[PDB]
Amino acid sequence: GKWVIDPSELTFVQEIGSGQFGLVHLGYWLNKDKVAIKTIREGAMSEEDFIEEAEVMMKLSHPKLVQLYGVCLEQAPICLVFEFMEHGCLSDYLRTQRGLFAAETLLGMCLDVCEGMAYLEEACVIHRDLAARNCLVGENQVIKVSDFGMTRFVLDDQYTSSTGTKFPVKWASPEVFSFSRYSSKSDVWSFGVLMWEVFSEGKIPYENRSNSEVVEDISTGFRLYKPRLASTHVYQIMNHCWRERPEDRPAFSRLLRQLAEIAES
Ligand SMILES: C=CC(=O)N1CCC[C@@H](n2nc(-c3cccc(C(=O)Nc4cccc(C(C)(C)C)c4)c3)c3c(N)ncnc32)C1
Repeated sequence: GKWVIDPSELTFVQEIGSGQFGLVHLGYWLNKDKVAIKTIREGAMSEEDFIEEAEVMMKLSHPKLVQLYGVCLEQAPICLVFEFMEHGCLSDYLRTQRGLFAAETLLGMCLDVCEGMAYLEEACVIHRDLAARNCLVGENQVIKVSDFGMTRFVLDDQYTSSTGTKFPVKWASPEVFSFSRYSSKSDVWSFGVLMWEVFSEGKIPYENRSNSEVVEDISTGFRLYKPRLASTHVYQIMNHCWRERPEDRPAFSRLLRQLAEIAES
Protein backbone atom coordinates (compact mmCIF):
# COMPACT_ATOMS: atom_id res chain seq x y z
CA GLY A 1 0.00 0.00 0.00
CA LYS A 2 0.81 3.74 -0.59
CA TRP A 3 1.80 4.32 3.11
CA VAL A 4 4.81 1.96 2.66
CA ILE A 5 7.92 3.75 1.30
CA ASP A 6 10.72 1.73 -0.31
CA PRO A 7 14.34 2.54 0.81
CA SER A 8 15.14 3.41 -2.86
CA GLU A 9 12.56 6.22 -2.59
CA LEU A 10 14.54 8.06 0.16
CA THR A 11 17.91 9.78 0.35
CA PHE A 12 19.58 11.15 3.45
CA VAL A 13 21.22 14.55 3.00
CA GLN A 14 22.29 15.59 6.50
CA GLU A 15 21.38 15.16 10.12
CA ILE A 16 18.66 17.33 11.66
CA GLY A 17 19.25 16.11 15.24
CA SER A 18 18.57 13.45 17.86
CA GLY A 19 14.91 12.62 18.38
CA GLN A 20 13.45 10.24 20.94
CA PHE A 21 15.17 6.80 20.47
CA GLY A 22 16.57 7.70 17.08
CA LEU A 23 18.21 10.16 14.76
CA VAL A 24 16.29 12.56 12.49
CA HIS A 25 17.70 13.33 9.02
CA LEU A 26 16.87 15.83 6.31
CA GLY A 27 16.34 14.00 3.05
CA TYR A 28 14.37 13.75 -0.15
CA TRP A 29 11.40 11.50 -0.95
CA LEU A 30 11.12 10.42 -4.63
CA ASN A 31 8.66 12.55 -6.77
CA LYS A 32 7.32 14.17 -3.58
CA ASP A 33 9.30 16.64 -1.45
CA LYS A 34 12.04 17.37 1.04
CA VAL A 35 11.28 15.34 4.23
CA ALA A 36 12.41 14.66 7.79
CA ILE A 37 13.28 10.96 8.31
CA LYS A 38 13.39 9.31 11.72
CA THR A 39 15.44 6.09 12.14
CA ILE A 40 14.00 4.33 15.25
CA ARG A 41 16.27 1.99 17.19
CA GLU A 42 15.08 -1.63 17.63
CA GLY A 43 13.07 -2.31 20.77
CA ALA A 44 12.10 1.33 21.41
CA MET A 45 8.60 1.14 20.00
CA SER A 46 5.87 -1.37 19.25
CA GLU A 47 6.48 -1.37 15.50
CA GLU A 48 3.58 -3.75 14.84
CA ASP A 49 1.10 -1.55 16.76
CA PHE A 50 2.40 1.46 14.85
CA ILE A 51 2.22 -0.22 11.43
CA GLU A 52 -1.43 -1.20 12.17
CA GLU A 53 -2.31 2.45 12.98
CA ALA A 54 -0.16 4.22 10.26
CA GLU A 55 -2.87 4.56 7.57
CA VAL A 56 -5.34 5.88 10.26
CA MET A 57 -2.80 8.47 11.54
CA MET A 58 -2.02 9.59 7.99
CA LYS A 59 -5.68 10.62 7.53
CA LEU A 60 -5.33 13.26 10.30
CA SER A 61 -4.50 15.89 7.68
CA HIS A 62 -4.76 19.45 8.90
CA PRO A 63 -2.51 22.43 8.05
CA LYS A 64 -1.50 22.86 11.72
CA LEU A 65 -0.49 19.18 12.13
CA VAL A 66 2.93 17.85 11.07
CA GLN A 67 2.08 15.12 8.56
CA LEU A 68 3.22 11.48 8.62
CA TYR A 69 4.00 10.64 4.92
CA GLY A 70 4.83 6.97 5.30
CA VAL A 71 7.01 4.24 6.71
CA CYS A 72 10.09 2.50 5.32
CA LEU A 73 9.89 -0.94 6.96
CA GLU A 74 11.96 -3.18 4.62
CA GLN A 75 14.90 -3.42 7.08
CA ALA A 76 15.79 -2.60 10.70
CA PRO A 77 16.00 0.22 11.74
CA ILE A 78 12.63 1.22 10.36
CA CYS A 79 12.18 4.81 9.12
CA LEU A 80 9.26 7.11 9.63
CA VAL A 81 8.92 9.91 7.05
CA PHE A 82 7.44 13.28 7.94
CA GLU A 83 6.70 16.68 6.60
CA PHE A 84 9.90 18.79 6.95
CA MET A 85 9.56 21.75 9.36
CA GLU A 86 12.25 24.22 8.32
CA HIS A 87 12.62 26.17 11.55
CA GLY A 88 12.59 23.27 14.01
CA CYS A 89 11.19 22.96 17.51
CA LEU A 90 9.30 25.83 19.05
CA SER A 91 11.23 25.45 22.39
CA ASP A 92 14.59 26.29 20.76
CA TYR A 93 12.98 28.79 18.34
CA LEU A 94 11.79 30.87 21.33
CA ARG A 95 14.93 30.36 23.50
CA THR A 96 17.29 31.55 20.76
CA GLN A 97 15.11 34.59 19.93
CA ARG A 98 14.27 35.96 23.39
CA GLY A 99 13.40 39.66 23.15
CA LEU A 100 12.16 39.52 19.55
CA PHE A 101 8.52 38.59 19.76
CA ALA A 102 5.58 40.81 20.58
CA ALA A 103 2.74 39.34 22.67
CA GLU A 104 0.51 39.36 19.52
CA THR A 105 3.03 37.03 17.82
CA LEU A 106 3.31 34.76 20.92
CA LEU A 107 -0.49 34.58 21.08
CA GLY A 108 -0.62 33.71 17.37
CA MET A 109 1.77 30.77 18.03
CA CYS A 110 -0.65 29.51 20.77
CA LEU A 111 -3.56 29.99 18.33
CA ASP A 112 -1.85 27.79 15.69
CA VAL A 113 -1.34 25.01 18.23
CA CYS A 114 -4.90 25.46 19.55
CA GLU A 115 -6.34 25.12 16.01
CA GLY A 116 -4.43 21.84 15.42
CA MET A 117 -5.54 20.58 18.84
CA ALA A 118 -9.23 21.51 18.15
CA TYR A 119 -9.02 19.38 14.99
CA LEU A 120 -7.59 16.41 16.97
CA GLU A 121 -10.22 16.91 19.73
CA GLU A 122 -13.07 16.82 17.12
CA ALA A 123 -11.50 13.64 15.65
CA CYS A 124 -11.36 12.13 19.22
CA VAL A 125 -7.57 11.83 19.01
CA ILE A 126 -5.58 12.48 22.21
CA HIS A 127 -2.07 13.92 21.79
CA ARG A 128 -0.77 12.66 25.23
CA ASP A 129 2.50 14.60 25.14
CA LEU A 130 1.84 18.15 24.01
CA ALA A 131 4.79 20.49 24.79
CA ALA A 132 6.79 23.23 23.05
CA ARG A 133 9.47 20.62 22.24
CA ASN A 134 7.14 18.88 19.78
CA CYS A 135 5.53 21.94 18.23
CA LEU A 136 7.47 22.71 15.09
CA VAL A 137 7.92 25.94 13.13
CA GLY A 138 7.38 26.08 9.39
CA GLU A 139 6.81 28.52 6.55
CA ASN A 140 5.64 32.08 7.44
CA GLN A 141 6.29 31.25 11.17
CA VAL A 142 3.35 28.77 11.30
CA ILE A 143 3.40 26.45 14.29
CA LYS A 144 2.33 22.87 13.80
CA VAL A 145 1.67 20.15 16.36
CA SER A 146 3.69 16.95 15.99
CA ASP A 147 3.93 13.47 17.55
CA PHE A 148 0.25 13.31 18.55
CA GLY A 149 -0.60 9.85 19.95
CA MET A 150 2.98 8.55 19.46
CA THR A 151 3.57 7.72 23.16
CA ARG A 152 1.02 4.86 22.71
CA PHE A 153 3.91 2.97 21.04
CA VAL A 154 6.82 3.66 23.44
CA LEU A 155 8.14 0.49 25.19
CA ASP A 156 10.52 2.02 27.79
CA ASP A 157 8.62 2.06 31.14
CA GLN A 158 10.72 5.07 32.30
CA TYR A 159 8.69 7.09 29.75
CA THR A 160 5.16 5.65 30.00
CA SER A 161 4.70 4.98 33.70
CA SER A 162 3.36 8.07 35.51
CA THR A 163 6.22 7.41 38.05
CA GLY A 164 9.01 6.69 35.51
CA THR A 165 12.09 8.97 35.55
CA LYS A 166 11.48 10.23 31.99
CA PHE A 167 7.68 10.71 32.26
CA PRO A 168 6.63 14.32 31.20
CA VAL A 169 5.11 15.12 34.67
CA LYS A 170 5.66 18.90 34.05
CA TRP A 171 2.93 18.84 31.35
CA ALA A 172 0.64 16.30 33.00
CA SER A 173 -2.72 16.96 34.48
CA PRO A 174 -3.33 15.41 37.92
CA GLU A 175 -5.49 12.60 36.45
CA VAL A 176 -2.61 11.77 34.05
CA PHE A 177 0.16 11.80 36.69
CA SER A 178 -2.10 9.85 39.07
CA PHE A 179 -3.91 7.37 36.76
CA SER A 180 -2.70 7.85 33.19
CA ARG A 181 -6.32 9.04 32.50
CA TYR A 182 -5.75 10.63 29.08
CA SER A 183 -8.42 12.74 27.39
CA SER A 184 -8.69 15.91 25.30
CA LYS A 185 -9.10 17.65 28.74
CA SER A 186 -5.69 16.34 29.85
CA ASP A 187 -4.31 17.71 26.55
CA VAL A 188 -5.89 21.08 27.56
CA TRP A 189 -3.79 21.04 30.79
CA SER A 190 -0.68 20.42 28.67
CA PHE A 191 -1.73 23.22 26.32
CA GLY A 192 -1.82 25.61 29.32
CA VAL A 193 1.80 24.62 30.13
CA LEU A 194 2.67 25.11 26.42
CA MET A 195 1.14 28.64 26.60
CA TRP A 196 3.39 29.32 29.61
CA GLU A 197 6.47 28.06 27.67
CA VAL A 198 5.51 30.35 24.77
CA PHE A 199 4.82 33.50 26.79
CA SER A 200 8.00 32.92 28.90
CA GLU A 201 10.02 32.74 25.62
CA GLY A 202 11.01 29.11 26.18
CA LYS A 203 11.68 28.91 29.91
CA ILE A 204 11.48 25.45 31.46
CA PRO A 205 8.36 24.98 33.65
CA TYR A 206 9.01 24.19 37.36
CA GLU A 207 12.78 24.34 36.58
CA ASN A 208 14.02 23.69 40.17
CA ARG A 209 11.42 21.09 41.14
CA SER A 210 11.79 17.36 40.92
CA ASN A 211 8.92 15.36 39.36
CA SER A 212 7.75 14.24 42.82
CA GLU A 213 7.79 17.87 44.00
CA VAL A 214 5.69 18.95 40.92
CA VAL A 215 3.07 16.26 41.85
CA GLU A 216 2.84 17.49 45.43
CA ASP A 217 2.91 21.21 44.47
CA ILE A 218 0.17 20.81 41.80
CA SER A 219 -1.97 18.64 44.08
CA THR A 220 -1.78 21.32 46.79
CA GLY A 221 -2.77 24.16 44.44
CA PHE A 222 0.59 25.57 43.22
CA ARG A 223 0.49 26.95 39.66
CA LEU A 224 3.11 28.42 37.35
CA TYR A 225 3.59 32.21 37.82
CA LYS A 226 2.48 34.71 35.16
CA PRO A 227 5.18 35.37 32.49
CA ARG A 228 6.05 39.08 32.05
CA LEU A 229 4.79 39.05 28.42
CA ALA A 230 1.42 37.46 29.26
CA SER A 231 -1.48 39.81 29.96
CA THR A 232 -3.79 39.11 32.89
CA HIS A 233 -6.42 37.84 30.40
CA VAL A 234 -3.90 35.42 28.87
CA TYR A 235 -2.87 34.22 32.32
CA GLN A 236 -6.56 33.72 33.26
CA ILE A 237 -6.93 31.34 30.25
CA MET A 238 -3.72 29.45 31.29
CA ASN A 239 -5.27 29.01 34.76
CA HIS A 240 -8.52 27.68 33.24
CA CYS A 241 -6.44 24.97 31.53
CA TRP A 242 -4.99 24.07 34.97
CA ARG A 243 -8.23 23.50 36.81
CA GLU A 244 -7.99 20.41 38.93
CA ARG A 245 -11.23 18.82 37.56
CA PRO A 246 -11.00 17.96 33.78
CA GLU A 247 -14.72 18.76 33.40
CA ASP A 248 -14.08 22.40 34.48
CA ARG A 249 -11.36 22.94 31.84
CA PRO A 250 -12.38 24.48 28.53
CA ALA A 251 -12.49 22.30 25.43
CA PHE A 252 -10.05 23.28 22.65
CA SER A 253 -13.07 24.48 20.64
CA ARG A 254 -13.84 26.95 23.44
CA LEU A 255 -10.19 27.96 23.89
CA LEU A 256 -9.91 28.65 20.14
CA ARG A 257 -12.77 31.16 20.37
CA GLN A 258 -11.45 32.76 23.58
CA LEU A 259 -7.87 33.17 22.34
CA ALA A 260 -9.04 34.41 18.88
CA GLU A 261 -11.26 36.98 20.64
CA ILE A 262 -8.10 38.40 22.34
CA ALA A 263 -6.03 38.05 19.09
CA GLU A 264 -8.63 39.54 16.70
CA SER A 265 -9.57 42.32 19.23
C1 LIG B 1 14.88 21.13 19.24
C2 LIG B 1 15.36 20.68 18.10
C3 LIG B 1 14.46 20.22 17.02
O1 LIG B 1 14.05 21.02 16.16
N1 LIG B 1 14.14 18.91 16.95
C4 LIG B 1 14.76 17.79 17.67
C5 LIG B 1 15.47 16.88 16.67
C6 LIG B 1 14.50 16.40 15.58
C7 LIG B 1 13.67 17.57 15.03
N2 LIG B 1 12.54 17.08 14.21
N3 LIG B 1 11.74 16.05 14.63
C8 LIG B 1 10.77 15.97 13.67
C9 LIG B 1 9.65 14.99 13.82
C10 LIG B 1 8.32 15.36 13.60
C11 LIG B 1 7.30 14.47 13.90
C12 LIG B 1 7.58 13.25 14.49
C13 LIG B 1 8.91 12.87 14.72
C14 LIG B 1 9.32 11.53 15.24
O2 LIG B 1 10.43 11.08 14.95
N4 LIG B 1 8.38 10.80 15.88
C15 LIG B 1 8.52 9.47 16.36
C16 LIG B 1 8.85 8.48 15.44
C17 LIG B 1 8.96 7.16 15.85
C18 LIG B 1 8.74 6.82 17.18
C19 LIG B 1 8.41 7.79 18.12
C20 LIG B 1 8.14 7.38 19.58
C21 LIG B 1 7.55 8.52 20.41
C22 LIG B 1 7.15 6.19 19.65
C23 LIG B 1 9.44 6.92 20.26
C24 LIG B 1 8.30 9.12 17.70
C25 LIG B 1 9.93 13.72 14.31
C26 LIG B 1 11.01 16.93 12.66
C27 LIG B 1 10.42 17.41 11.43
N5 LIG B 1 9.35 16.80 10.89
N6 LIG B 1 10.96 18.46 10.79
C28 LIG B 1 12.04 19.05 11.31
N7 LIG B 1 12.71 18.70 12.41
C29 LIG B 1 12.15 17.66 13.04
C30 LIG B 1 13.05 18.40 16.12
